[PDB]
Amino acid sequence: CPERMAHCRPIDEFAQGWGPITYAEGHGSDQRPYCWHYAPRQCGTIPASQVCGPVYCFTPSPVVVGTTDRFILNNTRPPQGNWFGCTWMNSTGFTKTCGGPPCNIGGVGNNTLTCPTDCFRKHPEATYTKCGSGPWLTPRCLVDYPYRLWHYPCTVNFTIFKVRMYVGGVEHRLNAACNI
Amino acid sequence: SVLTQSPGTLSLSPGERATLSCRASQSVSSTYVAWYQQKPGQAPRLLIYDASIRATGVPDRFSGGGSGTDFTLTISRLEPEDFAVYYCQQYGGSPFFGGGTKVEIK
Amino acid sequence: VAAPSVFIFPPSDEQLKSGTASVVCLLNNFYPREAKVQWKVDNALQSGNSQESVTEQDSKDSTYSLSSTLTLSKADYEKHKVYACEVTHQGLSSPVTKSFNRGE
Amino acid sequence: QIQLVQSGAEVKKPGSSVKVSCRASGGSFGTYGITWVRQAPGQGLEWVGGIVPLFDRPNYAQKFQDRVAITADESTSTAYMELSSLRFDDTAVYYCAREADIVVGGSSYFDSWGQGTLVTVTKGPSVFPLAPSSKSTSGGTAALGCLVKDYFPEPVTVSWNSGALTSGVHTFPAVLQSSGLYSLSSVVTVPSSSLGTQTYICNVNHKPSNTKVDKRVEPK
Repeated sequence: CPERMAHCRPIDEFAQGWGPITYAEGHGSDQRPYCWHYAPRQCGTIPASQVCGPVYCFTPSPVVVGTTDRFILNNTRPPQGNWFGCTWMNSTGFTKTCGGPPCNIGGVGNNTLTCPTDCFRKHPEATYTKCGSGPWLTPRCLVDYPYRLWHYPCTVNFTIFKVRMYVGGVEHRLNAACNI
Repeated sequence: SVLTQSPGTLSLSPGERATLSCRASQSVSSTYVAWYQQKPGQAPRLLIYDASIRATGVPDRFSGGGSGTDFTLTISRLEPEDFAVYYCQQYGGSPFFGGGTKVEIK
Repeated sequence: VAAPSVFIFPPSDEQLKSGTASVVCLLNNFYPREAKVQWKVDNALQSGNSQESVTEQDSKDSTYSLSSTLTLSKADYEKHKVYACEVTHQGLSSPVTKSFNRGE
Repeated sequence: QIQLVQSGAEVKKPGSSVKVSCRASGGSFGTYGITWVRQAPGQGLEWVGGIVPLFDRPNYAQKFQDRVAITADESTSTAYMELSSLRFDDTAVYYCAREADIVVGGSSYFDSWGQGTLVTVTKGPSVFPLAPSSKSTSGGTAALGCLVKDYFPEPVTVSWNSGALTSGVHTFPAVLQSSGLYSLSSVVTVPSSSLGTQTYICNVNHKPSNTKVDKRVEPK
């Protein structure tokens, strides 16, 4: 993991939820999604020209969504249709991601966590279905799919498991890769 | 009152048949049911999960079944060591146990 | 013929510290299971809280014993100085009024 | 798969909090869920809750929310359940079982169980002296007793002088109060030579609360 896993951030990021939890869209596009410390952005009508490779997107149950144009994903939560979010590798080795509004937790701190998933301990109320954008189920878990190692090559050592999620009333049987 | 067992208290003798019933109220439940057994004081044990799959260590006398609703646990060739208080629970998204029939082998 | 005998039990000195003062009336040696007990405070006929209990039997005669408890909170206990337990029973023998005449 | 379920609080008091532990020996802790299920003395099993110590988000039944917490320590491979605001209905046996499969937001069936820890919720009696105070009975026969109240579990035994005076001991039946706690008033008639000299001690044994009280009663 060249300069990727060395100093991303602790899995127990400091600060907690001071009170009510809000919805925020900080439009976070600074660096590649090397680790789970990221803030995706909502992208509407996209130019389906530079997109290359699979465009798997996470319902969470991953589904291949081919662009409806050649030389389009209006992100919405499954209760309102569509998918939570997803990522793609395009152009010259540049990886990009998109997802619902990055879920922020009301609190104080120099580096308060812009919770993209789970983060229950920092905020007892943070459920994936309401506070999640990308494929990270928990700060140390992923939804394993064939291109998972092509998108996050720093998650080789993780072990696979079979899990049953319940989003609303719908039941998702899925494999998830987590370490120990 | 989601899951209930009609027969309530029961009493038979060895070499007989008992057919306990667990009546899921409204939802088909997607075929998610489990059956247990509780001796007079010891810990419960798992007999059937999914109503059609048998665990390890229990004989084939405990044959369970059901489709959509009204899952059943059929006990054939009752033995003296079959007295218990059987239980039925449905797992998944709506976890809840059921009523306990009171087999009275003697 | 086996007329009742009346005993009065005030509240414990520690009961007032603990609150919920209970005043008890006890009746002994009455042959018929029939008795009315009035818990008169000054001139008030309290009926909100008065629990009555009776012994099962004596194995030699129908000589039960009655225990009537009147419960009242410590705050209500003060500003109040007579309590009382009138009995009317088959063997009436005229009413007997053995009253706890002090609130102490 | 040997759950050396440690005893928590066998005897507790109303309004108190109880912590029940469950130790998992062998296997890999942090991959299978621990589930807590309770059953009253005679009733059906009730699903209290569960946890999977890899997705740090415990699941609680609908009727056990805002009053129960569940934690797991992986460094020592242990699972604790903390139940607060105890009630007299909570008297039951709490087991500890293993979830067959990982579930998020749901439950599962329990493969291997563990020894149950009894949890008794009781309120010991408060004995009081019923003095013979009359201020004017300068004579013989008089009535004494030992008032008892504020104990939920019914059984109670009242004796006298370590066992004596069996001729005169009346022990009335328990009568419910508004608060739901039984009450009693065991009385005695004894002509103590028209004198208070003997040690009139009433030994009130209430085994469920594991307390016995010796109260001496005499005119003030």
